[PDB]
This record gives sequence, structure tokens and C-alpha cells, in this order.
Amino acid sequence: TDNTFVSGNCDVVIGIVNNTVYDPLQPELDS
Amino acid sequence: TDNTFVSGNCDVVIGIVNNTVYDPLQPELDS
Repeated sequence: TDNTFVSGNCDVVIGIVNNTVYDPLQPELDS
Repeated sequence: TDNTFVSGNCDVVIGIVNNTVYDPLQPELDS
């Protein structure tokens, strides 16, 4: 999430794909 | 906070206004 940014949804961009975004906030909450 | 940068204070800036900043850490710590 620090390297990328969110804008809109995935129903507009042509050729878009799926992946898993590793949020740095997640493991720190579980630590 | 990810789209704005903090510097100085609200006494030196001329014509500054007041607003609420969305802290991404707030709903994550509450969740």
C-alpha cells in the first residue's frame, strides 16, 4: 500500500489483473 | 496523512484554514 495507491474500482481499467497487496499495517497489528 | 505533509504550525502560515485529516491508523487501531 505504500508503493501503490487506490483509485476507483477494477471494473473500468482495461487489461487489469488480480494480485495480493501486502499491507504493512497488517503484520504490525498481529505482532 | 498519506497525502499531506506536516511542517511548522498554524500560527506562522498566512490564510490557513481548519479541517479534519483522515488518519488511516485510527480505524485500524479501533478495528
